[PDB]
Amino acid sequence: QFDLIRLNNGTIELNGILTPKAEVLTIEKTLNIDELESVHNTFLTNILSHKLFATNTSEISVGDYSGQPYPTSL
Amino acid sequence: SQDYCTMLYEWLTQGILNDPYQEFMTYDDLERAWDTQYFIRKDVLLRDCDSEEDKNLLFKMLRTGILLKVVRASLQIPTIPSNSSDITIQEINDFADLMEGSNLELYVDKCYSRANEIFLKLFFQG
Repeated sequence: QFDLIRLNNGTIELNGILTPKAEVLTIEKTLNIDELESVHNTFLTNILSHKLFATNTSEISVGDYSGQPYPTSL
Repeated sequence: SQDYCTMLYEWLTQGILNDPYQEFMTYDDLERAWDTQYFIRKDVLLRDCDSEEDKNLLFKMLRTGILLKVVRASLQIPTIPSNSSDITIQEINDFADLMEGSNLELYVDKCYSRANEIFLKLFFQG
């Protein structure tokens, strides 16, 4: 039941306020349309966020000794 | 003092801070991130905060509203009803009377006790 966010620093964050139990003093985590699209975009982005595919940016380390983006060599 | 008193009442029985003209002591940030700093506008206080007794009273009033604030946030509710506890507190309808001595402290203690009753029920049940 716990909605937990894993962070890269090891933190597991509860996603929001911890709610009380059903016993109180006095539902489903479904996705909406944008959320579904977002998940999909996130996914494709993640594939292409892998370092080896970053051929459109100066941020890709261009190999090391070859001096080229990994896909050039591949 | 009628609106002032109402503002105080809601702070103490609901944990509601609503001060568009910045006249109330206990202001905070943002207007997540719930552990914000509270500020005491010494200059708008009813009493000094130099005596130990009044400092204690001021803090009790502060805590009272905070506990209630937590409860409202925790239960995701706009308000805490009177039937949420066995302690029901009447509105302040006479400022001068409240300021007559002792009455203020007791009014606050009742509010404080109530805030703890409600709060603790939540923490040990909710």
